[PDB]
Amino acid sequence: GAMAQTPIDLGVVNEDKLIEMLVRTGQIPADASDVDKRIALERYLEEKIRSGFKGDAQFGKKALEQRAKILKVIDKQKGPHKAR
Repeated sequence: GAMAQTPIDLGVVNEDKLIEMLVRTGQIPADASDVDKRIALERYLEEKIRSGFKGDAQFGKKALEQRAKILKVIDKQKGPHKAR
């Protein structure tokens, strides 16, 4: 009854299996050493507060750090309405 599951260790032990699961879920890039592991670990446990854990992290170095805004083409058109 355990084919393929998320590592449910619930604590410190989970850090081993997190080497796969974090990167797998897209939480942290494939280029992630134990230097980078902290970023995804702190984030992981804290975001789990929405499902039942706690926070106390409030840190996760900007991995994506991408742009987010659209302009110029923000406008409506005016085609037909009523001929006859």
